Amino acid sequence: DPEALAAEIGPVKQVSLGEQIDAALAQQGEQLFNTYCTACHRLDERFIGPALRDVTKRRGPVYIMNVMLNPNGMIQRHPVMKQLVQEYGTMMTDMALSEEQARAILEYLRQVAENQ
Ligand code: HEC
Repeated sequence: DPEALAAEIGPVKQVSLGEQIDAALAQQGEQLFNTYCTACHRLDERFIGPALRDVTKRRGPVYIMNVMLNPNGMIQRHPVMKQLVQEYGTMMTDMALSEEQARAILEYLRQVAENQ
């Protein structure tokens, strides 16, 4: 169970989502994605790392939060991230992100999956 494994690696164990996307939180997330993530990721194609538009359809939220917050631990202990390092070659590394920043980015990722 890859989401169970992500929760065991940490740091995040659980997330709170409302019934709908919080649009202001998603906008904050967009800005933070530009700042932290666009250097290596696109929404609709591979780049330095994988395409992200549908990551919330493919992966659980605790996985996505812990890749952002603890990419080194995820690469060391989570089989999906380890396979992606074999595929992509370069590594995602610590960005000194806080949980609230990562939760905003996750909100943005939920939004772009809806935008299609
Ligand atoms: C280049 C230096 C990176 C930065 C900046 C960010 N990511 Fe990344 N990410 C990168 C690669 C090369 C990979 C594959 C694994 C590896 O380390 O080689 C990834 C992977 C992800 C994943 C997993 C995707 C999956 O299909 O499971 C996610 C969810 C992810 N990256 C998210 C993400 C976000 C939100 C970023 C900004 C906070 C971010 N990454 C930065 C390379 C790079």
